[PDB]
Amino acid sequence: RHVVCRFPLGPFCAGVVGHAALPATSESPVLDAKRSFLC
Amino acid sequence: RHVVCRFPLGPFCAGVVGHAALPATSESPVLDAKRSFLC
Amino acid sequence: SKWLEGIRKWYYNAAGFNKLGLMRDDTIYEDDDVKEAIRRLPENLYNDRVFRIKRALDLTMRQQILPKEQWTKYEEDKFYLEPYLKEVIRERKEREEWAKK
Amino acid sequence: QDLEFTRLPNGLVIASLENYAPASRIGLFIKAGSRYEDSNNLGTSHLLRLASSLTTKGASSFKITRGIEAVGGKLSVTSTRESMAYTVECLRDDIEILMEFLLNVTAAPEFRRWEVAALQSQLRIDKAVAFQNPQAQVLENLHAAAYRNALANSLYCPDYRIGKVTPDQLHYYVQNHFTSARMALIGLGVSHPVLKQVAERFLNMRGGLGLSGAKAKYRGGEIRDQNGDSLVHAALVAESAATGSAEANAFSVLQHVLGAGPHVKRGSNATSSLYQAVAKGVHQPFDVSAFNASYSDSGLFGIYTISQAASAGDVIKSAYDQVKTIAQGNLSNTDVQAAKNKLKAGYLMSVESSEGFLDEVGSQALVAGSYVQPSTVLQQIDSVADADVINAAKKFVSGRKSMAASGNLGHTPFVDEL
Amino acid sequence: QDLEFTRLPNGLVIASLENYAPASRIGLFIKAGSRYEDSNNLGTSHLLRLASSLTTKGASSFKITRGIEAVGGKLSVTSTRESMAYTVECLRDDIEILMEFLLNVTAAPEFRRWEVAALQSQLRIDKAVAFQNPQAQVLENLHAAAYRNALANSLYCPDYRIGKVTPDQLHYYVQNHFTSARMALIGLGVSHPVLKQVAERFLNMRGGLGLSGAKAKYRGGEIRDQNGDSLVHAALVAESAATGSAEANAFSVLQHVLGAGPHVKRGSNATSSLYQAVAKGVHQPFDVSAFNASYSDSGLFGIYTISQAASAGDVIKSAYDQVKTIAQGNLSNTDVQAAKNKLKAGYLMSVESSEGFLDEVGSQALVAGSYVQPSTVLQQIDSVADADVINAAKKFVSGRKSMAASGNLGHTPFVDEL
Repeated sequence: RHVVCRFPLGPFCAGVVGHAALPATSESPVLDAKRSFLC
Repeated sequence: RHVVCRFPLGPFCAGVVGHAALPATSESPVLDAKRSFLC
Repeated sequence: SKWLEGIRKWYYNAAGFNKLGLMRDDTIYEDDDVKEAIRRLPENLYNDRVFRIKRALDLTMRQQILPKEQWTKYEEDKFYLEPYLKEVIRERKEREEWAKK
Repeated sequence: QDLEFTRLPNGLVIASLENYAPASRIGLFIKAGSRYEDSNNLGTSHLLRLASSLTTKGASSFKITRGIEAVGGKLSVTSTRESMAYTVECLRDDIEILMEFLLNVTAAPEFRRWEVAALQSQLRIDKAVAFQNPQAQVLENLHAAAYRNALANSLYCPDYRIGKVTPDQLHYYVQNHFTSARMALIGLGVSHPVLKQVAERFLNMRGGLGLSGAKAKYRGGEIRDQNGDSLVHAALVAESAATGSAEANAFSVLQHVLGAGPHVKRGSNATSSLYQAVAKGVHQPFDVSAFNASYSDSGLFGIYTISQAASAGDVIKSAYDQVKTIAQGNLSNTDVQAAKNKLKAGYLMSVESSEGFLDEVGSQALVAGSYVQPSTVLQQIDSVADADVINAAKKFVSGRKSMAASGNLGHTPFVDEL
Repeated sequence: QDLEFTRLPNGLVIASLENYAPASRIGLFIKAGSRYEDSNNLGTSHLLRLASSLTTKGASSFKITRGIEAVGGKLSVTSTRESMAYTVECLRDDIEILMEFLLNVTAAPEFRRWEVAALQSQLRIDKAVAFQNPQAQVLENLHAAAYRNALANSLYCPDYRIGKVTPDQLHYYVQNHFTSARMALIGLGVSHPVLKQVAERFLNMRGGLGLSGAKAKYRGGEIRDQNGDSLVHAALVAESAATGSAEANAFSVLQHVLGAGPHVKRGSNATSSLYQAVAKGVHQPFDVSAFNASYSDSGLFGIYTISQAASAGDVIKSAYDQVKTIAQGNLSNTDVQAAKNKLKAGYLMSVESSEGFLDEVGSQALVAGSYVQPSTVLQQIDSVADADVINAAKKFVSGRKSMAASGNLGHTPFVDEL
């Protein structure tokens, strides 16, 4: 593989919804998954 | 001599005008003394 | 003395803003000084005043009165707005006195 | 069938898979992004990504929008740091229509002053929406700190450049980066000859091998953001290997050894070495994973930790200590095998979806110029030895550190203190 | 006559000079400032500086403003990173009134919630006005990069803290830092007994050294702004010395060797070694000078340059090389003598104005214990030798360097490249 999609978290960090135009950006694995367990 | 005014240029780097209330700040000796002359 | 307290309590009962759950300072006419005093209230007191006034307006819309045990008791009526109003009035008096001379 | 991969004489790479799915999905991947911006055109890629529905030579903005929405199709632009992928997905019958629109968006853009000026505010709106979550800001600071150029550029336009991206800059960017040899046209549910014909019709005017950016120079700096948030997000990384190399596979296996992400909803992440190492001394809400960015010329590997403001230093030091212990050789073969299983499963799940498969094929075509079957990827994954993972951990521990932090800080260490 | 000095039992310093001038000026120098803020209350000193005219237990805001304006007096607050000075100026016949206001403002504030909430936006207004010139932001970033704990704190409230500075934080800051031992009451045009009586009347309360500030730690990082301006402002400093010590005098003489001030208007800065060194290489309009900051804990000496974006790096290099030239022992004795003459003349002209003399006396009383006559200061400057200046240059060259730049930054070097 040669994509920045290394782990399910991180890539597609900030992808906005849309139709007929919906830009998205992809950074690298940035955690925050399982963070919501506790406030 | 113990002020931050070690060199006269630089200190009083930013200070607002006023009457009956006029705050001022003093950074340290800096440049932009001869900046106006050149351009 | 106790005679004055008795007549004051009787008048408080007669002026039935306690029947609507309001407090004395919720019924004051909102002139400039009262508006400024309200603007200086802490957020919790302002919210409590807003809810009490809204509830009283709803009751008067329905032409009804709060249950007897929910009326504001005279002894527990707190003059929350009085200090702020006094301060605002003192400031206005000071400005006017300066303007005189 | 299988993937029909082909390289055109001009350098354009077209690949097509006929899975007979009712939906058809076509992507055009271009080797253009923030990496290929200089100090004078910062933010151009952002506006270009936001400008996929502006008027073009073939169709107008109204025509593009109404035509795409009439058949129910969707046109999206995904811009990573060193690539930009346009993609139109719709039903199998209507795909041809969208294809034209797609190649009008990229091959023949027409940036009109009024349209670009109207679009300018969309940059601010999109950046605010993206930065609603702190991870984006922390990552932008991390890439700015780690590299001196190229990869240092952020995915989003700088604030001072919001209203200053001229149409001429967009035209220059498109002309110097949207070239045939930097492009790849991948299709799912599309016959190969049709894709070749459309590529010949549109993606032939611009000669290949456009303007090439410089190699990213590692900086190893630090960027600490004081924003007073209760939770501190910290990213401490060091230069790893570039993508496509064996050491990159070693770094990915190391990331899955430390723990990339949870596999059980509301789970304790027991197999995550970093999580357990931090938990032993931190009893507050926390989260720690291994950050792994792989790029064409370089890469970053490190630890990303979300922690309490007063406990950030403890969490960061615990995660760093765990990585150091792994570097010293405290790595069991069973743990390596489990991490390899996690890596293989994650890769297969990623390519399982249509979007995942499309982006994977596009990245392979844009980086290696050829497609690799998932079996070969798995074989490369299992070829990693424990020694290789230990060496990758050593390289992280004994390498120049770049860190980006965002939160109340105060108790967050500095790169030297680590 | 002669300046009269006194140390009250509680620790309060009182200095009074009777020059029989028509206008009396009284200052209260408190050892507060940005360096005494922590991560949780950043910007508190900024709001305190802006809140001199708010209501106090003795006089109301309206009363303070109207009373001060009626006699034409002025109330001003000047805050550095280690000192806050409240100064009242008016005709000598009506000084007592102002004193009361002054001694109310610093001794019995109220920080009423509504007044502070109204004042919040003034923080942003003042910050924008100050940052309208790049030097302020560049020096703020330079202090943020060079130091890490105390002096890194900026003179201006952080953006996220604009509406968050609560009255409780102001009260705590005043009660913990506006203490008798941390204060000094200076007065020009006033008699010592009256100053002593007013100090006893008001400054009797809040005794003790107050909350102790943390020792400043040197970070040696770098911050790059990238605001897109044509002109790049770049500061490159290193930990120099603490104020008062002989190293401070050596660094001052070194700064005047390199050339700080412009002197002759529209001049070629012939005596300025840095300016002529850069000039022979760069022909575009640059202007450079030497930065010298002295604080109690530590200090920063370096080079501050302005340059065109394209040639900026070259400028810095040239400037840096010049200091290296001084560090290698290439320092003529006539250059040292000329620098000493310039330093002595500049110091003497600084205390020429009542503002300058009052600030000098207040700083001496706050940092040191007593007041030193100008003749002794000139003797200290004279005692500096050429070897000491060369050693200061060597210390700057060898020491780890902190940099802060603001501009296009396309060609501005990093710290490592220097």
